[PDB]
Amino acid sequence: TIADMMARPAQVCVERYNRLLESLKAGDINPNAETQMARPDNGDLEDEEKEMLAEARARLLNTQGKKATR
RNA sequence: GUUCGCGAAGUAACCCUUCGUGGACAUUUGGUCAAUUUGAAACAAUACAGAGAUGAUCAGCAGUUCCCCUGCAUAAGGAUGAACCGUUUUACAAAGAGAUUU
Ligand SMILES: [Mg+2]
Ligand SMILES: [Mg+2]
Repeated sequence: TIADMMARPAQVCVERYNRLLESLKAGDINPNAETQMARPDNGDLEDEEKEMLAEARARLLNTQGKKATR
């Protein structure tokens, strides 16, 4: 409700509230992973990520049906 | 062929026959169409695939069409019945700038 009143995402609101009132281990599941910052990648790529971008370009390419391709 | 006569001949006698002869009755069917190849139904078999919006598998309702089929149909089916998916240029003008000619 508060984040709706401020037109800001709620995770930003919670962390900034913690910063106002102030003045993770390994092997845990992070529930807040979608709201958190991304991880940039190692220089070459992983193999599964090469496969992912290949099939992603292949699925973003096609704009036809079965009848039209035939 | 029937019927009403009108004459001759046979027996006649008023009938019954052969024969000629005038009238009456009855009066135009059928084809749009000829009997095996050359004037027009079509499917089915061998071969290939194995159904639209899909990443995959499907329910469908429509629409437009000089395509229709099954159906008693103005119902409903036929893969949502199917074809639909391509090719794409001019009602062409205004202001400014740079070179050629007068
Ligand atoms: Mg249809
Ligand atoms: Mg139908």
